[PDB]
Amino acid sequence: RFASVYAWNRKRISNCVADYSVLYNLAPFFTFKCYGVSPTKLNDLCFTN
Amino acid sequence: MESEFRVYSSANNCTFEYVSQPFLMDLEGKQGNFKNLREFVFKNIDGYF
Repeated sequence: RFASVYAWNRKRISNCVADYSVLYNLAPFFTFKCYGVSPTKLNDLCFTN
Repeated sequence: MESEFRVYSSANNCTFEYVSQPFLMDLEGKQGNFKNLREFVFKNIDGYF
């Protein structure tokens, strides 16, 4: 169950190794639309949170 | 006893959460012969605590 529009829940991610391979390797990901950052090159880009 | 387990009725705005290993929690205690010498240097350098 996900939240509503104005009650959008916020998640905090810190001090862990993220993995975007599931976003890329899995076939059922038929919808992946990105402009701001490089889709495939986001693996090497590190965020602060 | 661990009375007053509730401080807030609802969670308004929480930002940071951290989990690590449990510290050396010594149950009860003894008066005199203060064996525990706890020396802690707290520093904050370029964001890192």
